[PDB]
Amino acid sequence: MASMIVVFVGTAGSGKTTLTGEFGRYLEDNYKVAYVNLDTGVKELPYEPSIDVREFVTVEEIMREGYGPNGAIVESYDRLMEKFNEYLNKILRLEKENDYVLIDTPGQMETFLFHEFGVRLMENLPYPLVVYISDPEILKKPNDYCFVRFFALLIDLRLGATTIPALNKVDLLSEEEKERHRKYFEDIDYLTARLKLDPSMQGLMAYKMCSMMTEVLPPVRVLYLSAKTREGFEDLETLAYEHYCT
Amino acid sequence: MASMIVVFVGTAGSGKTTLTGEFGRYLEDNYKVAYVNLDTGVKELPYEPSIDVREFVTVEEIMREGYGPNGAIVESYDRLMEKFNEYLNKILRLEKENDYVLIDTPGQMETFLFHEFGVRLMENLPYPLVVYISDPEILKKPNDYCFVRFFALLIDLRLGATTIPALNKVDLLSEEEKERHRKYFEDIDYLTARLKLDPSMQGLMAYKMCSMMTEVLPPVRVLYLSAKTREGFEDLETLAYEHYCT
Ligand SMILES: Nc1nc2c(ncn2[C@@H]2O[C@H](COP(=O)(O)OP(=O)(O)O)[C@@H](O)[C@H]2O)c(=O)[nH]1
Ligand SMILES: Nc1nc2c(ncn2[C@@H]2O[C@H](COP(=O)(O)OP(=O)(O)O)[C@@H](O)[C@H]2O)c(=O)[nH]1
Ligand SMILES: [Mg+2]
Ligand SMILES: [Mg+2]
Repeated sequence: MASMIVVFVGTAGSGKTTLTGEFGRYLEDNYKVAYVNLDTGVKELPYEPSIDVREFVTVEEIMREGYGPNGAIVESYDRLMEKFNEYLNKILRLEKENDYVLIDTPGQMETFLFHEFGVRLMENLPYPLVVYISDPEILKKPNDYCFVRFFALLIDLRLGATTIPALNKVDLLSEEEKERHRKYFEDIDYLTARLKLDPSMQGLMAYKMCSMMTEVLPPVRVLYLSAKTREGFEDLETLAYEHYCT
Repeated sequence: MASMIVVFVGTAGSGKTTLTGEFGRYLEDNYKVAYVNLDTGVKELPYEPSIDVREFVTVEEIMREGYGPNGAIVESYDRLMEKFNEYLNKILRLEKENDYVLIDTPGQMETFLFHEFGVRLMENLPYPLVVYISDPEILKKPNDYCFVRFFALLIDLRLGATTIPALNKVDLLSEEEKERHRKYFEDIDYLTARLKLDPSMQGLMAYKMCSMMTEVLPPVRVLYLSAKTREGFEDLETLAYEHYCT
């Protein structure tokens, strides 16, 4: 009815499948929800998918053809393209009968960013919203913050869909960490400022870069989520609905 | 002696291992050369590596512990971190006894961009040069060009190493294709110009972005290489040496 699509994008250990699971249940209180799994090499799902590409191809079976692991992943998404139109249509249909279609993407994001299947699928859905989750562990140095927010800018460019930067597993944060990440993230002044202290080509090649005063809506609002405590779920829901309007 | 390190970074089908192989042989005419393989899930190497992390861990063996393919790749680079110092030192030593250390990276670049092993290793080598190869197939639309050159900008930010944008397998190009890619790439005027024709949020969110007039050395020189004809090898060699100076 409301027909929103939310695509979770992240690398290994970001926890996006658990998030897709739990954020669904959260939504299943006030909304009809659909689950789509595009990962051909995930062992188990904590939700019940209306679409599961493992039903057509899996990485493990393909490897049992003599493919290397890197080669079976790529080859698994080559075979999916034979069922491109089907899935696009499976998805478009689901989107007509639901408030939310949650799309769980390949564990290796480059399989989604670089392969025809993921790229073309995206191109052909109406205004999908993308949520890019990062493992807060990566957030050790000041450049790490600029990168996260640049990567989300690309995903946007590559998939042509608004992309929301998010940290997940924030329940594991000491709260000092919690303190530290927000500062760099929300206080654009703080971040840029700090980037000068680096006397290095990367402290120097990395400062002119966080040009917030650029683009349009230069700065993006970073969500902090937790599958575990349902932190930030209402923000995301508010962000979905609001993207659906604008 | 000259001690240069060249790190090949690219996704599946970009051909970087074949490139690392052949560009070595090309160098093995006028130089001493070392090969380092950081990919724990590659089936076979066309070169003789002085360092091979498959000798310590492989993705396939790890999966035979009940790990999913996505989970065995990540777990393979977690175990490598136990031998971090060793490899750093293996590498630093090789770099002292050779003109060139060629570093062949994990087939999935995010394993290199997001995992501690790849990120920390990079941080700890002297001014390595990174070569980001893309499959020219991805080069279908005008935004595809901006993205390639943005991704290389990140790799730079993430790894803190100068990153050279390259197309590979250019021998497969019809020459019309060859015509088309260079125009978008080298003629900065052409590219930006074209990006306006898009009346879309992505033709609109994708134009203010290719800000060449920004950064420092805003525009980067894109190499066109071929393992097959040795196209562009002299450019790269010229680019290595020149990065070694500057
Ligand atoms: N503490 C905590 N753990 C989480 C959270 N989200 C996921 N996890 C755990 O992280 C691990 C990886 O999650 P998963 O969603 O399967 O990873 P994915 O491959 O990115 O989809 C699982 O053991 C989850 O239980 C979270 O918000 N908080
Ligand atoms: N025509 C052509 N084929 C190439 C070139 N480089 C690699 N290949 C082929 O592309 C395939 C994948 O190459 P490989 O280096 O193993 O892929 P990688 O996983 O990115 O390292 C192999 O069959 C190579 O023979 C090239 O420059 N030209
Ligand atoms: Mg998963
Ligand atoms: Mg390879």
